Amino acid sequence: GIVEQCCTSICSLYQLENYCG
Amino acid sequence: FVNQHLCGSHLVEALYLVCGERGFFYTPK
Repeated sequence: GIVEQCCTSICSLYQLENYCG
Repeated sequence: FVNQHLCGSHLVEALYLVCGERGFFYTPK
């Protein structure tokens, strides 16, 4: 999930946009 | 500003700024 990709590891714009509506 | 560790409310703030009018879903699981 997003916490594993963006909080416990370094986030990216690609990963954030995966969660946009 | 997105290429760092983003936790808690800082992650939700990043989604808000990046996604804009598209909205987003936050699922910490």
